[PDB]
Amino acid sequence: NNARLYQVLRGPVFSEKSQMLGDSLGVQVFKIDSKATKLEVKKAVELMFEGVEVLKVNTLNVKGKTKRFGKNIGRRNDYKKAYVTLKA
Amino acid sequence: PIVKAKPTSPGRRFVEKVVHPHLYKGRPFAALLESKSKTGGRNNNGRITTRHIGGGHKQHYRIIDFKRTKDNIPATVERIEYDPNRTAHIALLKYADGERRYIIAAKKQAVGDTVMSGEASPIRPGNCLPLKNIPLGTVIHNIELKIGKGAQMARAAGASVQLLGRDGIYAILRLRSGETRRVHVNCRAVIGEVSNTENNLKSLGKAGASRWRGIRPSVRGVAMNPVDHPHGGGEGRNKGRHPTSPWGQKSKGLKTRHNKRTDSMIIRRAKK
Amino acid sequence: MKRTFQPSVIKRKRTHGFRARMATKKGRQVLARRRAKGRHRLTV
RNA sequence: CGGAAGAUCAAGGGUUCCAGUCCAACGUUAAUCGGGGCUGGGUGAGUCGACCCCUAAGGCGAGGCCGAAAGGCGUAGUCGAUGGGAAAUUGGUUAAUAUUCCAAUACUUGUUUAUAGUGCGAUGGAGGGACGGAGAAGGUUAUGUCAGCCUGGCGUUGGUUGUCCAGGUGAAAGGAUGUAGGCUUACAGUUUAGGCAAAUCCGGACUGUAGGCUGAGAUCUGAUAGCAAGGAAGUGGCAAAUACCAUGCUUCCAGGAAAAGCUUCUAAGGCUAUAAACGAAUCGUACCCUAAACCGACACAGGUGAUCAGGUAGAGAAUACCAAGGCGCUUGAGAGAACUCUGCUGAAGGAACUAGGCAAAAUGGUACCGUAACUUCGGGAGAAGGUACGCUGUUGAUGGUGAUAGGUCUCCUUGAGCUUUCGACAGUCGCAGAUACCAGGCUGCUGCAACUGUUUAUUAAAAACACAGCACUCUGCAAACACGAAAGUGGACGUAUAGGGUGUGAUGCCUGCCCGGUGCUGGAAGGUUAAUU
Repeated sequence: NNARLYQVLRGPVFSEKSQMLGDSLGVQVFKIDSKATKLEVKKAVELMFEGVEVLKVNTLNVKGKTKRFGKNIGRRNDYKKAYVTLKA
Repeated sequence: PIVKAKPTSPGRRFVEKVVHPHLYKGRPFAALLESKSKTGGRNNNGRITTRHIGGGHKQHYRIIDFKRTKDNIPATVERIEYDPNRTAHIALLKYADGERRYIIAAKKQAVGDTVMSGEASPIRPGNCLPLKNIPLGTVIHNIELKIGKGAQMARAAGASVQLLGRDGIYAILRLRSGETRRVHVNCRAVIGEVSNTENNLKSLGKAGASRWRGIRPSVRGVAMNPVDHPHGGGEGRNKGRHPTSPWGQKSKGLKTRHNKRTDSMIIRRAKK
Repeated sequence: MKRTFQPSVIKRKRTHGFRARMATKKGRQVLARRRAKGRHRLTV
């Protein structure tokens, strides 16, 4: 439907990899739902940034790090991020 | 025949192998084959229920027609093959209608001859006949015990039975064990003696030749401790006890036959 | 020298795992006993 | 160090990976450093692997069988990889990912639409997939080495513009082609005791007519890529794998997975070509992995499967020195006693040591000569014991590859260049030429066990166990025997030339007497004898 595509993109990634990729290949890096396929991401980007056409989507699951605090051992959420290529 | 090996190695000094240059050097007929994995002499409980089994060479099962229910249809011996599942050789049959089967091979049976099954069949090695259509005194093998069940007795290399006579609806036979036996006259048998008559004549030569056949070493009971065998125990060498199996059963003459329903099918045995 | 543990994940989950416990009457008694003690680790 | 202490993984671990920052604790010392603390970043796939389809051992197992209960077994099935089943390589790029990103060039498999032609369809039938050990002769390549070519250099000390020195320099998958090899008569027709029914498909029986499949590598294309000093080269010889041809070939017995994918046939009742567009999900991907990250409580001298495999010598994956790459093993500084450990050398003697030549010393290579008792004729045997070995020059013989010519991935003769293996003669230097590392000590008598093997993980490796062979005995098949409570199993889809138990233990010569005891086998005249009545 069109009420599940609003929850596919969790937020853009701001890093040296994401900033270097944009300037050279114009590929947006996003943090996506833990259940979003490559098709859902493709259908979420083009609906929600009108005027762009996605060539490909490269997804990956990256695991959260164990960051201990105080007396406890705790881990960060795992998350999924996608590289999406837009038509030049 | 037998061929002694030259003593080029200590393991080859007493290797006397049986050699048959007339048996197929190719592969068995594919469709009459079945996968068959070793059991290590273990039952469905995973327990060793027969010792000294384990190892050996992988081998297929050849489906031997022990029944021979293709009567009045002639079959020609296509080839005589070696069988790893038994000591006897096996003849690849080629029935008129093209159906191919394996049977135990008679000693006097070559490639090209025709074999017959049924009641109106010639008395020649290979043919399968009911015991009433076989004249007395001929040498037979592949003896049936139940009607229609297939050959049970005299199926090993060199096996043969003497059809001594008839006393009604039974057929008096003299088995190679020396036991005279009556069998229903409607049961079938094959004419001739079983091939590979020089099998007992061989010599393995080395411990590894018995390992190739799936046989594991056997430890004498007097080489054990008393917690493992009744023969176990002793300072030095000693027997001390009457000979007995590891389960406590005499092994020097104790007769072990429990059947009381087949007791009337046995005429006598032989004393020597 | 070779030591006693020598881990294997498929072998661990197949002899001590959750589904291995639940496939026997006595394995379910193991799980019930871990739960009654309040253990945070039921199965390996 | 360099058959790793270098690289790629699997397992296992799980962020240890990269950067910035800090030095309390941790690191056997210090620490500004770290696999430590803290804060950020990092793992990109239709083609790699998993998942998926298929099955092995082995599980579970509608109904079924068995069992006080719990449960045990088992059919159809359904799971279960360590195996079978589709497909890409080169190069660049990040601090950290790369067959994933980017560039170039490919490949595999689907969906939808259209144009034609048109009998399609299986969980079933038949093919196929599909397989053992050893060995041998080749043909190759990866790779190496020299040469060519390009770019630099003219050398702190005699000489070095040359036949000099250094560095660099060889593009793959794929597509054409079809070679060295390997296999191999083809078609048509008639018909049918068979493949559980059916079948045009297989199998079987008859009648006429007379190169193909596979396949390394080379070649062409791919191919004006990329790659250094700021805009260069990029092609010839020789050598050569354990990798490929090759799941081949030849042999032997110990006789060599299964199932599916795939090709065909029909049973009940859409398919094949042509393209055009579109797609190929999800999970893993960092990093260690002969280890400081795994198993050993430790940053522990242990253990840990697979893959890659440079040079000079060398038979070699031994050994020595090096390459690429990676390290100096997380306390140092002194001194240079006894004593301890690990080594080197040792006058004269040479086992006098000692329980005992324990340890040490010694031998050690290749070729040729020569070699005893005894023997099962194989052996013993490398018995024992000798001689030669470096370098330089000349010279004889020889295998391979083959440019140039003479008579189309071709054939024949000649043979340049390179290379192989053997000799002879002459000279020459040293104490010493198998110069280093590496690398048998050998004999005589005698007990034991035939031998190869096995064993007390962690004080015993042996004469102990096993062993081929021998004997006795049991067992006629629902076999004896064994597991089990039984069902169900093994024995065995075996059948007395078989299977079990027991003893002995190759082989040669052999294996005497005793049946009183205790077993075992056979017999029943008599005596005694249970429940029961």
